[PDB]
Amino acid sequence: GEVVLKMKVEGMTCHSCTSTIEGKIGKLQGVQRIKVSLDNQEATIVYQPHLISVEEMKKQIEAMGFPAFVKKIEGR
Ligand SMILES: [Cu+]
Repeated sequence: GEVVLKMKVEGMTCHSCTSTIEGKIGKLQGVQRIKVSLDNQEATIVYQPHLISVEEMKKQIEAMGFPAFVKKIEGR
């Protein structure tokens, strides 16, 4: 099975930033599911620990401008 990463995000309080990241991340060869929230300012990224990595996720996310605190590995 895949692995869930939970990253707290700041500032992302609209559907645009979140959707944009959802698309961009969705594009990457190795992600399986993604759940970027805004309300509770937190981003779920669900990827396969082989194809892509935390750093790809964050580096690509942070690169947009949105700082993110990737620190939960609650896979199932
Ligand atoms: Cu936004």
